[PDB]
Amino acid sequence: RRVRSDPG
Amino acid sequence: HHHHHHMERASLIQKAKLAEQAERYEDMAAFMKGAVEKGEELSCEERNLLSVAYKNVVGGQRAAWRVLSSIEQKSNEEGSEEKGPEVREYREKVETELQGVCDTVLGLLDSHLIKEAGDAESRVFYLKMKGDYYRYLAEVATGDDKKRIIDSARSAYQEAMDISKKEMPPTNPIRLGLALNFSVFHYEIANSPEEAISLAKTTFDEAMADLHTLSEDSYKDSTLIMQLLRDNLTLWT
Repeated sequence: RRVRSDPG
Repeated sequence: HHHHHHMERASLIQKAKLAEQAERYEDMAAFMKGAVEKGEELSCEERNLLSVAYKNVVGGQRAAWRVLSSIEQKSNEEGSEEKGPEVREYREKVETELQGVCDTVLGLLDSHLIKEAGDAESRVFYLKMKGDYYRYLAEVATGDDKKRIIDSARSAYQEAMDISKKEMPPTNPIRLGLALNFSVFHYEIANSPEEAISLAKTTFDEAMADLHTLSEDSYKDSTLIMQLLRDNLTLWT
């Protein structure tokens, strides 16, 4: 995945 | 009379902290699950123990599922049926354990945390987490089942968005992380790319305009998430 969400 | 029940809650919280130090995230999540089930709200630090524990458990499962699904797709292109059934069977196993973890997290949110949530930061935190874990189900579902999961996720995120827009500044990291994740939802899950780009752009720009008002610590939290919003935008544009 090159897309990223929130790492928190 | 509840002293023994308070001391059990505190033992679970402490063991979760220990599991976190030990990088034993399945234990950490079981402990935090027990603590949530004692009934009290979670502090900010306890919310983050809960979130860190399940984010690691489900992260390992999603990375596993993606690897197996990648292999299974290339194996339905060659006719390679000799090592055929095993890839499918094992993909389905990981997928079912993934769904069980998401159900556990969703059970905690809907039975305990979202309803008993005191302030507004907390409601946004849990509502965002609800959207995330439906989103994680959506990554493995197909068809109309996938579309029902999408509806639940969109619904949780939108309610977190409404509260965060009224209650928090554009630079708030929880608001920023919510918008980032909602925008990922739009492009990768709900096939709403225009809504994803528009949301990621607005979130980045409105945060950018207030960065000069922040302390060094606030500024570092906010800009770290702004780099992810823009990296996504680079990839989506």
